[PDB]
Amino acid sequence: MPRLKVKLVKSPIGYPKDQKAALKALGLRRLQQERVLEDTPAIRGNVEKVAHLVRVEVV
RNA sequence: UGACUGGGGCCUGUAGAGCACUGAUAGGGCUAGGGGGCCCACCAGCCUACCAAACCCUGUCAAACUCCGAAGGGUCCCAGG
Repeated sequence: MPRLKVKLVKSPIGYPKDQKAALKALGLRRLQQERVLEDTPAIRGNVEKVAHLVRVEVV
């Protein structure tokens, strides 16, 4: 799977519980933090959900 | 095993729409009664740009109407986590 690279770039302060929890699923705690993740449809499913807080690249 | 997410299988009567049921409805057709002119009381008879059921056509309304009906949500299984 051509790996996904994600960066948290907006504060989740003010968004719903579940959205903050998807970030948690991903392992994104801090702002500007980047994580490299395999491209399974469950990984994608969550990143879909927090699309508006994250920029996404391919590796 | 968690929150959250992917793939499946059930359950549901809202948004929206509709008039088959319950009721409401504007106009026209068709047509019981009743009013009233022609008229005879021996009771019949003909007409009326009157009020008007039931029924049909056109046009619509409804938390306590529904022939119909999403997005979603609920739950169970397999996974990621």
